[PDB]
Amino acid sequence: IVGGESALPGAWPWQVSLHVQNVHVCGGSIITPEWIVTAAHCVEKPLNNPWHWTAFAGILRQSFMFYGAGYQVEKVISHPNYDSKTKNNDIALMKLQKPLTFNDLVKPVCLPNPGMMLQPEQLCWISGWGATEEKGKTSEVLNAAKVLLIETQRCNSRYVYDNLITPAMICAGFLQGNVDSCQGDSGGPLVTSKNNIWWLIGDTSWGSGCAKAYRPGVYGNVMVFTDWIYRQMRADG
Amino acid sequence: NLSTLLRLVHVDSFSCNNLDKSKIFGSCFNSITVDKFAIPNRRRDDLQLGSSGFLQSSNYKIDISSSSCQLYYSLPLVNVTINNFNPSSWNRRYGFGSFNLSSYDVVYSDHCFSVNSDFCPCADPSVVNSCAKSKPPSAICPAGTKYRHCDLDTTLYVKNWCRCSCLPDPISTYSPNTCPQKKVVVGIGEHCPGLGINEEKCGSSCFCSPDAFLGWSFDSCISNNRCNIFSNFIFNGINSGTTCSNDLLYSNTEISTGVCVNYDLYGITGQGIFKEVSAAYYNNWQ
Repeated sequence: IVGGESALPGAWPWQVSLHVQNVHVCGGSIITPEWIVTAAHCVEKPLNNPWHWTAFAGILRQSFMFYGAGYQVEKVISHPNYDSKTKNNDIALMKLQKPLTFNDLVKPVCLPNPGMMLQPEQLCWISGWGATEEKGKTSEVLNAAKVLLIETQRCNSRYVYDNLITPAMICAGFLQGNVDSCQGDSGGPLVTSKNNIWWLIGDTSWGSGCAKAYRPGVYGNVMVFTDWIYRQMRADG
Repeated sequence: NLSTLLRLVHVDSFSCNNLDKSKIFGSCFNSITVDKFAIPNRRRDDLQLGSSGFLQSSNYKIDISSSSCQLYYSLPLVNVTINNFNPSSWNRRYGFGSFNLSSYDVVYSDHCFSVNSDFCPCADPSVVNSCAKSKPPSAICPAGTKYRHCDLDTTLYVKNWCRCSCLPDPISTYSPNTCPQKKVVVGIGEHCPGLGINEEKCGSSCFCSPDAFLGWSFDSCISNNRCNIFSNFIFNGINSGTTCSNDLLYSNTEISTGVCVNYDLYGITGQGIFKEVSAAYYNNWQ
């Protein structure tokens, strides 16, 4: 997050950070208290053995324990049609072995129903634990920023990406710069204000630097993969 | 003399701002500054007293809090020419030519851009060598000005992908802050420093293409076989200076012979009767 401010302890209970080898690598979001929605590029072959994974919830500053007080991941389900060259279909699901009962500052986000009729220049918000300005370290405190949704046709311009965005993937950010996520902001909850309820419609997959001109943010689209999550949840139970 | 001025010129409309037409007949002023330029037929309505048009923001701005009078007159099309010269300094430095347009056509500006001294629409060719996609032309910029800002960045798998600033054009760019060419508005009695130059068609010495200059148009100014030219009269001060008008003492300029009337001939006052007579004893100073 570049150009943002520190996130006050309000009500944002849809950000779960995954920790492996006692260090933070990638985050994620939760929709139901039985799964974890996160990116799929961190679930590669060297990142196997999901037993060595923990999840933290309701934790702003990442210092409250040491190799303990977490939720162990039982199984991880990734999208079968995942490509490592073009980075397409970068959505993975992690299942927890704990009931995860609802408590204070614990409230998931509902999936977006088909046919939302979203505005072209819709206002959204981002959050995560990444660098500060450029090639920095993991942020100790939680920060948030405000981004806008740009069109796919304008994102496919020859001077921006030259037609490198799939129809099942969208772009969000500012073309002027100074508002972008750096390396380490994997996943991240991208929600918007509509009908007094937030909708998770974004998922960070990759990116070309941060706070750079003609290089907006990259956030996946879950409107096409919404049925896949329901299918996996039905096949699991 | 205002009367002779309006008689010898085909005046179409004479209106002023913050000044009355009666107090300018016999008074004195300190100085008078006059500005004139052609009136395009497309932007003829933009010459009103206060408007956010292209003329009043790119070519010449008319002040409202000053005593300035606007004069609209016409000129015959016989033995008339139009001079289209670019007052820009940095544009002609890189080899700016002429518009090469037909006669009886004027050039008006719609988007003016201001740049600093450290500016060069040219890139260092030693850096553009490691570029494969959207490779901009480069040449040797003269000393004293930095080269074009271009960076090498990889998005997914393209190693040789170079991006520069001012894309696609400085008129409508996605990041005006990164591009040094910024839009400027002319002030009271100020010219436009220069127009936008497309960096994709520039570049031996850095020579931009003549077709890369954008942000201007052209249109005829012929109306009823006559050309329209604007005129602005600005009066500095009132009831002062040494610039007066002869609209009072030269009222009749005709004398009678046979009746008695007063006279103020050359500071001599009195009354008497006149009579024509042939005299040949006067000199050039008597």
